[PDB]
Amino acid sequence: VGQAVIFLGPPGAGKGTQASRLAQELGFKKLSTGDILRDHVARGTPLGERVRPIMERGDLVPDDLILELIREELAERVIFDGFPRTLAQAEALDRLLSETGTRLLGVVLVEVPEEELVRRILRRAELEGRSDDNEETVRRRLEVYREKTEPLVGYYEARGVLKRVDGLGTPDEVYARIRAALGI
Repeated sequence: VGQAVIFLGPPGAGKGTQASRLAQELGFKKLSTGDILRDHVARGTPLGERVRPIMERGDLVPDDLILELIREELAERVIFDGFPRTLAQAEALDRLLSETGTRLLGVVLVEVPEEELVRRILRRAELEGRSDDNEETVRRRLEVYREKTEPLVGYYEARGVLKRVDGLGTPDEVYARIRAALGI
């Protein structure tokens, strides 16, 4: 048996930091498909040498390899943050969880009013000296995020596993809501 949690949320909602905190506190392994592969290629592993050519040609790593890496990495307790990105990946992941006896505790969707997300992003940008974030670009990136994520929200809501959480408040307040939503 195992348990999994998936985190979804727009830039500026701080969902990654909450995933990292839930990971550290309850013993979940936070997976990063990108990190695992980079590590494999770095160390020149047999798997790394096989994927190197795909990466150099500018191709994307096939979903079957990403799901294979996740299977090689599943543990009793796992957190996904930044995956799935597509409906095909969501479907494949559900099959993998089912096959490995891993129960999906919930898909956390951190929700924040758009005006606050924009204020937050523009503030951090001003402070860090970034020049790529202006109101227009930020609102557009948020609209793209909404368009790409909506199919996943529908997929999980239909299965009764979506946990919408209020992301306004201190990190501690949002964290408490996530634990309550998950029941852990």
